[PDB]
Amino acid sequence: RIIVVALYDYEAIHHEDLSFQKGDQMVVLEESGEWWKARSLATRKEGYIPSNYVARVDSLETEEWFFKGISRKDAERQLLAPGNMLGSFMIRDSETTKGSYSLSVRDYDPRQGDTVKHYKIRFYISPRSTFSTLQELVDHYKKGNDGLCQKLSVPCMSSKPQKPWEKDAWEIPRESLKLEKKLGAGQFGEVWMATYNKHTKVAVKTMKPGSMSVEAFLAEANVMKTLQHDKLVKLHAVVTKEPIYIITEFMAKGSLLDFLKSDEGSKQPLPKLIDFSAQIAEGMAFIEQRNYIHRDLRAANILVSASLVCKIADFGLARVIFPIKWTAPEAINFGSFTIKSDVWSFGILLMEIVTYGRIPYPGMSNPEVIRALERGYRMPRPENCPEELYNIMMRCWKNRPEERPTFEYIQSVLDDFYTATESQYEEIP
Ligand SMILES: Nc1ncnc2c1c(-c1ccc(Oc3ccccc3)cc1)cn2C1CCCC1
Ligand SMILES: [Ca+2]
Ligand SMILES: [Cl-]
Repeated sequence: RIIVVALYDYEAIHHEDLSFQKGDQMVVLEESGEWWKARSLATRKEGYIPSNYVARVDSLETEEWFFKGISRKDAERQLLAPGNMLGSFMIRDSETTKGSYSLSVRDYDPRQGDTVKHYKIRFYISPRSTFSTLQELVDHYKKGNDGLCQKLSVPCMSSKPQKPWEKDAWEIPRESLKLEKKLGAGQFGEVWMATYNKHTKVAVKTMKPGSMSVEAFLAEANVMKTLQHDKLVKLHAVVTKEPIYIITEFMAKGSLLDFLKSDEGSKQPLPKLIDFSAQIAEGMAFIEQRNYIHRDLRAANILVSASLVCKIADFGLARVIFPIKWTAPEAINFGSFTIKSDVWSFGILLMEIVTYGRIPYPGMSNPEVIRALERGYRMPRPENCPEELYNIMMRCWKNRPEERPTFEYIQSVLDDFYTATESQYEEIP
């Protein structure tokens, strides 16, 4: 008899899903993936619930201060999100010491500003203070800082998870959609803000009938679908009849390119710009890990969420279909696209980010650029760009692909650009 508990409020919007409130307990009847069958103890109704909107009762995930599967760097982004304060904290699974936990606390450093420190847990952080529940631990450091950089305020502001997409609805009939606003148009099709079945806001990329084979595309989209990561735009659905529509999560702030050239983007200081590029390299290290290739990495193909999360779009799309200024020389001269020619692209994108969306090689024609690279010319370091950031770009732009670093390596550098390794975690007497 498995009882679970609602972590958030949820309105049913389908045929057989249940409505419930934060606090409602439910009897799990079946665990079918993203949707589970359950019985609400509040309504006595049997139906479907999003499996990620609940956890087992008295389990750690029930706890406001607890965050499952969150990385040191993402923990750090969540505690620096609006609505937090000094002392804002959380406890999460540790990445390095697997099966163990860590505490992350919001701080103000004299030199650095608002930061987030991290401590390990073994339960104790320190010998002079042992506890038997993490809840025990938490209240102690809420009651004055027995060592820490700050005393524990209130738990981290939590996001509400995305609704899982309707069950068995990878292929949808065109009729389920209303394409309400054209967001972008181009050579290959359009992008629209849309609504699915009157309940869900989505984006749709409408593809113009092309090369093409629908059966060859649909085979690629199945692959695209399996590439699931916080830093890739999520594919929800596809309309299989020409013209093909691709349905994805909507991204409130549109493209990174358009966002950087906006007023809100102009206010973004360098460390945030870097954070962006680190988010992207994370997404790219994933793609690299899956032995996939992007083939069109640039700011136009990064999307931005309302809460400034950067997401990779159009991955592997180009295989199925003139940005030579983002294109590695071996991709231009021989059509040899690899994860390494993506690295090259990432370099240009990095320069794009730091110059708030400015066009690469400003005032240079595509041919002018190609000849320039042949002489070994590269874009010069802009004003606001730190030397070490510029060095990463130069490494991305090695003539030899194999001398270009990995995204895994790039991610690890970008991620900790302002933190010395020894300073990633804290020491406590
Ligand atoms: N999902 C989106 N949300 C908001 N704006 C979007 C998108 C998307 C989007 C939607 C679907 C899509 O389709 C794929 C996603 C991943 C992999 C392959 C195709 C790609 C981009 C584009 N834009 C454009 C509009 C003009 C500038 C930015
Ligand atoms: Ca420096
Ligand atoms: Cl019951």
